[PDB]
Amino acid sequence: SENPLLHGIPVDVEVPHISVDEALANFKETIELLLKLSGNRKCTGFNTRVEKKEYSNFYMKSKPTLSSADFLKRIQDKCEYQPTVYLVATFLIDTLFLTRDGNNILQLKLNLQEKEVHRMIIAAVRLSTKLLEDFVHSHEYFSKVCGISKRLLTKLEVSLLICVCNTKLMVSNRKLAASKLLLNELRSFC
Amino acid sequence: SSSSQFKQLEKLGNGTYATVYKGLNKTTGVYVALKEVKLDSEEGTPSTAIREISLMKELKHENIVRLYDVIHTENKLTLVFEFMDNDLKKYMDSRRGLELNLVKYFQWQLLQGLAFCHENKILHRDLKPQNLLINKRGQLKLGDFGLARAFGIPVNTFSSEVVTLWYRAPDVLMGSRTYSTSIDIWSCGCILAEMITGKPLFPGTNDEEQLKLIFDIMGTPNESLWPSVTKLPKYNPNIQQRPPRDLRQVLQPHTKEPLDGNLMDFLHGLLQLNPDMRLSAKQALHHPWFAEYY
Repeated sequence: SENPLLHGIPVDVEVPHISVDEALANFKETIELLLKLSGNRKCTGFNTRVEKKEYSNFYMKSKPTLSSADFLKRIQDKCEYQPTVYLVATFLIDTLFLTRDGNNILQLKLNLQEKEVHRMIIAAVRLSTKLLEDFVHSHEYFSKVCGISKRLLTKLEVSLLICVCNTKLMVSNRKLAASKLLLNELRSFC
Repeated sequence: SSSSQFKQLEKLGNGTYATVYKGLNKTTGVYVALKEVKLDSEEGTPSTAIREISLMKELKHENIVRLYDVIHTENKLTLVFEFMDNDLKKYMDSRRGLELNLVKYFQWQLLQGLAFCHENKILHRDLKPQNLLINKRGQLKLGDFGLARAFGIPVNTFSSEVVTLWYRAPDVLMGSRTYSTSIDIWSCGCILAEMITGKPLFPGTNDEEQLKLIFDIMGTPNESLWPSVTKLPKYNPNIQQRPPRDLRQVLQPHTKEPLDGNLMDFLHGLLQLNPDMRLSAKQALHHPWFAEYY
């Protein structure tokens, strides 16, 4: 069976004709809504301690030099990715934080905090490029763009990977579509 | 999913971005294959591991190896796969051309697995005998999806350097960055030939020698049968033409087994130079050579 987040999405849906700027905006707005949802709920959290330990890698003690929006601008200015990269990035955060219950109702799986956002963006973008492109930026280049050490970058890739690999992750047109459709659904409740 | 859940046994095989060990689930006592991927803090997570893992929950099929779990330890991800006794390359080395009833049965299963991938819009891109796993019961399953890639998706980059050279399609060798399912079908043709004779059909040592060997047997690209060939960067209209060779006369010397018209037809369906003319995996499954299985 499909990723429950796809329930209702036509199997023959077409790749969204979405622009880099819109892709980037949907990514940011998904994060903002997850943050909103996380303040209401006390979540059931992870199935294992393993996942909890990986997830703690996202917590950043200090306030980032750049806001989420500006950080995303810096990444795109330096990397020049296709919109597909951010759509997949958005779906990765979608599948980490959201599921649907027995009645196809969207549910928050985990609490997102603001101190987790900066490192989450780094991981989701990096993992996304590796799922999508035959050639990606060097580990050195990407690290410098994100202003972190190569060691941290590796740690973040693996943390997100461990955290989502229990869900259905296969890149497909319906997952590309879902990134925008889930944002619309969340948008409608907030 | 704890590290201590699996006992590590003997090494099975080695690749660039992974070493495979035999393993044992300590609770069930059931064998597994432990694919250990080195994690270098300064180099990042290999793309091959990430892609393979991304398929683990979705590409479930009788002819695709199952990936059960992913375990992170210091400098290492272990991918826990179902255990398979052998791979085609070793099963053959273990003998070299296979009897035709086995050849057909292995080809059937390879194409069943592949049809399921293509139905999911996933290209394997490294089909070769080593990546075809076999067990005692004669089950064959596609393995090693490290190079696999979704098609129909807006990409910025392309590697015409995919697929092990011997199994790489001529349109790809000629610089095509727009192949889809046809890339795997070419490989399937080369595998079929290799099962029949026991020898790689086109054992190139480099890109140029690979095409030379392909054209020697299949003939040079004919622009009338393949107009789009002019769009490939490394296509050369000024090479001397060569007609195709008789495929049977090429193969027959290497096996005591009679190669019939149904089998040779099938093979010609997989090994067309023009990628557009290759059989789809679904078409191939319903070719007359597979008649008996219905």
